[PDB]
Order: sequence, then structure tokens, then C-alpha cells
Amino acid sequence: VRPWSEFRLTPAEAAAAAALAARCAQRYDETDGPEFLLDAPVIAHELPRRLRTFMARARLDAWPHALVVRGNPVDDAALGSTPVHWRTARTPGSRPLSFLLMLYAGLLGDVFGWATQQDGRVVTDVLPIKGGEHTLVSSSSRQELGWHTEDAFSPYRADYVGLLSLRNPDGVATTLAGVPLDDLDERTLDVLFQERFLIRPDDSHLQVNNSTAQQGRVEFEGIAQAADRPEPVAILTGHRAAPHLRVDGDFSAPAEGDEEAAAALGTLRKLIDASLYELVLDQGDVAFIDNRRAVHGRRAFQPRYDGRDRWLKRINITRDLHRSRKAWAGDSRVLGQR
Amino acid sequence: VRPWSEFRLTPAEAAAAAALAARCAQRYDETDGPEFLLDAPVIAHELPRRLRTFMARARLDAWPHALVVRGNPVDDAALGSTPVHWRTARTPGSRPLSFLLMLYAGLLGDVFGWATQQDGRVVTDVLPIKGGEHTLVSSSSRQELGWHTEDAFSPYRADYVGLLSLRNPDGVATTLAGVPLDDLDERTLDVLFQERFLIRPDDSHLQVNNSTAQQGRVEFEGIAQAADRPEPVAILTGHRAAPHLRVDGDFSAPAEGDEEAAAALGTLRKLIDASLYELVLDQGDVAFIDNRRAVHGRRAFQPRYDGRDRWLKRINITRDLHRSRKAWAGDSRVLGQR
Ligand SMILES: NC(=[NH2+])NCCC[C@H](N)C(=O)O
Ligand SMILES: NC(=[NH2+])NCCC[C@H](N)C(=O)O
Ligand SMILES: O=C(O)CCC(=O)C(=O)O
Ligand SMILES: O=C(O)CCC(=O)C(=O)O
Ligand SMILES: [Fe+2]
Ligand SMILES: [Fe+2]
Repeated sequence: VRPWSEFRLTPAEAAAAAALAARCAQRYDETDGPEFLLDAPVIAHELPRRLRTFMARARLDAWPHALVVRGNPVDDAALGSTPVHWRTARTPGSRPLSFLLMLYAGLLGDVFGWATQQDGRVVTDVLPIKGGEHTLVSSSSRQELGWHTEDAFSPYRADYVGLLSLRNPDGVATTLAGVPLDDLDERTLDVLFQERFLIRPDDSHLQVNNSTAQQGRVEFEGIAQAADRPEPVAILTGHRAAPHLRVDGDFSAPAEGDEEAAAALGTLRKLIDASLYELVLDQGDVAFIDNRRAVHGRRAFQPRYDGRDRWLKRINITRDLHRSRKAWAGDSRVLGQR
Repeated sequence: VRPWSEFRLTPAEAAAAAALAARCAQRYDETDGPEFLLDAPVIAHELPRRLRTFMARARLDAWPHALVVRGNPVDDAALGSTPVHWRTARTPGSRPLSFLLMLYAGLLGDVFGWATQQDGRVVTDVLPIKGGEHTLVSSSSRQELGWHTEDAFSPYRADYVGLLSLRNPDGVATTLAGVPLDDLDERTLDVLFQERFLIRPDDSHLQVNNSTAQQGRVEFEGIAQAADRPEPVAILTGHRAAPHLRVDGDFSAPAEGDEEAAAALGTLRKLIDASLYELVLDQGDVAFIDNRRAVHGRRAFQPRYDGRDRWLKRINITRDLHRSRKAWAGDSRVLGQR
């Protein structure tokens, strides 16, 4: 069995999808422009029908932790070297694949970015940054990226996180875990459903991990409020037989002095640690991780820094953009508050 | 200006959409079968491109209370007489248009029904029922159907309510109103955002307005719990500059003894009453009402009972089916709890 839903493109289907993305790259200036943001969901209707059927059906299944699409061709010579930083990572060689990721994402929902993450970009980059090996952000390497709900601190966090592997020569594993419902006793479950936990914003939302500019500066103040004064929230929500999950192994805490909540979180930690499994995104594989059913991370790896490091394109997806309307900057798709 | 977003099909576009719906009616046994429920969203990708662009873009706009599509051809001779009851309302003449409504709905989200409403049907019927002129349900006529959020009692209520006019010879108006934000003072607004109100299920969820059978019987018990023991909820949620609305003019009440909450609800009533406007769905018009931004109703009218009464097909749409997973019966798209 597999805890995720998987689809493998035929070479013909993969070529057709690539051709469509290349056409988009020819017609539009960038992926994050207002034009392509609006058009991509409709252009995505031209993708191979079997893939559209998979994405429409698999999203509605009750069980999978992710939707995985294998077999998108990538030519390393055409792609070029892995960027040394996300700032300069919008290379011409990676451009068609960025368009491709957004097309696939459009079949699942409304894409968006954060003003406080990688300069408000919608399509972001995951790659190892020299000197940042032992950090809590996606550009880490030597230190394992601990399991987490994406942007757990925020009520506007994605429903799906898309990851497209541009290259991964050494097969470094993405980690995943669902709610450990087979082992959570009812008392512990009861406590996890109560608003007795604190969840602060991760380090990617700090100014230090963004470019030196006034572009999207006011949104960093809302990150500070979330870090300094986190209101108590629940870890589990919804149906007790299939709960949605909101937790971060490195940024979650119990409400101050609440030892019963602490015990529940401690138990949850051990159960997620013990059930954590691996998904290897080989070059050309795309995963859309269900950010409500599963937490995810990335195994520790030794970075190369020789031009062929592991490199993913990444995108946040929500089923309903209007859920985050308080955090809207304007007509843009870049979220944040004060 | 218009408070809703409007689209008029060209005759060619309308004919193409009709042709697609007719093809679906030929290929599938019914609209509510598991097959067409799953396929309709992908088949909808074959609708006229200008319409798909409208639906993709208009849904993301911040302002409209509804998305209105004009100009679907309807032949009264082909359609046949208006049914005397919803039970027998799945007539061959109305079948293609039911498929059409579901195709359009598939562009906006996941369709669903309620076990306690019209025998769990996904595509439901709005028509006057003889002897039921002065009721609080959609089959009323002589008594105005007061403004309401659809299924306000439930946290699984639709994001969009679709209404397709099969006929409306006397131009009876659907009523609509947004949040009266131009007139709500901040104190009143503050109170409406607090969990100080009760909202009970409407009369369409009662057993008396469903067929005599054991089909979907356990779900009526959850309706009783909502009616007997309503937990306090808010009327307004989300962004204060653009709140989402949850209210029913005939089923909302303040929390017991809460006079400040009562004052706020009383004020809201008068402001919605005063700002209520009309939308006439002529034969062939389809409206997708934003059930979070607007309340809606229907003007009082004199029923004919001569075979040509006003008749709509209706459908509930959610942006995320998994929001209601506690209320899932099984793999079906019919909601309810105990
Ligand atoms: N436990 C954690 N490391 N949480 C933060 C995860 C990494 C973060 N989502 C980023 O893009 O950098
Ligand atoms: N205030 C009201 N009348 N609320 C109930 C509205 C009618 C209900 N949605 C039905 O289908 O019959
Ligand atoms: O590198 C990976 O596979 C996971 C990256 C990740 O968790 C993130 O960017 O949020
Ligand atoms: O008849 C109309 O136009 C409105 C019907 C309605 O409000 C409903 O069926 O929920
Ligand atoms: Fe992540
Ligand atoms: Fe209604």
C-alpha cells in the first residue's frame, strides 16, 4: 500500500504538459504576474485529460496525505546549475517548469504567496544555501528539516503545498506523517482538540531571510505579533475519526503552565516521530501535500555546492482565497497582516 | 452599477453549452450518480472558454454577491409542464438543464446535498406546491420567502447556491442583500462578531417535507439537536472590512437574555430589510449566490397551478468537501449528522 495517491505520466502525456508550460512561458512575462495568476487555472484545462481526471478525483478521496505526479522530463543541461540562493533562482532553464508547477496547482485551488517569504513570490525555491546548513528553514541541509504543518502559525496557511523536484541526484527524502489515530487515546485526543497550544511563525517569515528592501515591510509586524503574543489554538480540528492537523515540531508549545496540554503534545511528538515515513521526489516528480491531513519535512543531507544540489520549486495552494481576505495586500496574491 | 457579476452567453456559446449537457444526459443515467458527480468537474472544462474564464475570474473578485449567467435557451414545449411536487420533478424535459446546472457548478466547487432535504438529492427543485403557499420553505409562493443564509444552522452550509430558472413567466424576483457595512456602527459590528446568537435549522430539514421512507432517517436526529440545543454562534466572521454573513431572518435569535446581542440583531434586520434588492432570473438565467457575502430570498407571488408555474433547479456548492467530512454518509455526496 501507499499513504499517498500516485499518478505516472506517460512520456506522451508528460511531453504534452511540458509543451503547454513552454507555450505559457512564451506568452507571459512571469508566473507571478497578475495575468498568468488569473489565466493559469483555465489554461490548466488543456492539460492531459487523464491527469485532470486524477487531480479532480484524488483531491476528493478521504485518505491520501499527498497527490504525487511522476514523470515530468527535465534536462539538466537545459536546466542549468542549481542557484546559490533563492534570490537568483528564477533562471531561464527553470522557467518552463515553474509555469508547469503553477498549471498543475491551478487544478487544485488558488495559489498565493507571503509578503514575508522570499520577497512575496508565489513560486518559491527550495535549495541548500551555503552557511545555512543548520537552520530551521527549507534552505537547510545538514540539519534535518523537522516535520511541520506549513505556516502552522497562520489561519491562512495553505491547504496544499506543491513541490516540484528540478533535481535530486542523491535521492534525498521528503518526510511525511498523518494524524497517528491508531495510537492516540481518547483523553489525549480530547485535549488536542482544545485551544490549549501555542504555535509561532517559523524563521522563513523573519526579515533576515528576505531581501534588503521596503517591499512588503508592513507584513513583518504581523509576524512579530504572532511570535510575541500567540493566542491559544487547537492542534486537531474537525471530525474526530479524521482530524485535521495543525502542529510544528520546532515551533509548537503548550499554553503556559498547562501540563495536560503539554502531555498531549509530548505524546503527539513521539507518535509522529515513530510514524514518520519517506517520499523521494526524483527529478521531475511533483507532490501536492495535504497540509491539513499531514505534516512534512526533509531528511538531513550533505550539500554539494558544486552546481548540482537538490532543488525544488514550491507553491502554496488554498481551496478558498477569500478565507485570507484580511491578509490581502491588494489585488495581488501575497498575504500578510500587521 | 450592479451588485452581482453578470455574463451573457452568445447564442453560439449557449448552444454549445446545451449540446454538452445533452451529451452528458445521453451518457449518464442521472446527475446525482457517483459517476457524473465525479466526472462533471472535468467535463465542465469543455464548456465555452469565455464562460470558463468568467467563472474562474469572477469567483476571485472581492465584491460580487452572485455570479449570474444569462441566455441558456429553454423550449417550454420540450420542457413540459411544471411539476406539482419536487418528488416527481425529475422530468425528461428538465433533465438536460439539470446536467447543465451541475456542469456550471463544477467550475465553482464541490456539489453536495442534504439527507434531510428532498430525499438527499444534489440537484433539487424550487416550485410552488399547492397548499404550501404560506410556509417558510422554497415551495412557498403567496408568503414571501424571507432573506436568509442558506442552511445557516450548519457549519457545512454551501459557499455558493446555484439557481437555474427553467421558467419564470411573470418575472418573480429573487431577493438579495449584502452585509450593510455602510450603516453598521462599530459597537454593533463588534457584537455581531461575537458568539452570542442562535440559529436553528429551517423547515426544509424536517421529516414532514421529505418522502415517507427510511432513506436518510438517522440524519434527521442531528437536525433535532440543532433545533433543540443550538450552541451560540456569531453572525459575522472574518475580515471586519468585508465580513462573512451567517443569519436567517426567520430562524435567528439572540442568546437567551442577551439584550445587547438582541439589539445588534434587531439593527441588522432593519438594515438588511432596507437594503434588500431584486434579481429577476428569467427563463434560462443561472445565478450562483455567494452564501458567505449575501443573504437571499424570494418575493411573494400568486401561484398559477396551471402547468406553467415558476420553476428553478437548485444546487449547493462548497469550495471544500472535506470541511463537512463529519457529516459524510459514506462515499455519497449527501450530508447529515445525528
Ligand atoms: N519546524 C520547522 N523547521 N518549520 C519551518 C519549516 C520550513 C519553512 N516552511 C520554510 O519554508 O523555510
Ligand atoms: N427564512 C427562511 N424561510 N429560511 C428557509 C429558506 C428556505 C429553505 N432554504 C428551503 O429550501 O426550503
Ligand atoms: O525539501 C523538502 O522536501 C521539504 C521542504 C519544505 O518542507 C518546505 O519548503 O516547506
Ligand atoms: O426562489 C428563489 O428565487 C429563491 C429560493 C431559495 O431561496 C432557496 O431555494 O433556498
Ligand atoms: Fe514545509
Ligand atoms: Fe435559499
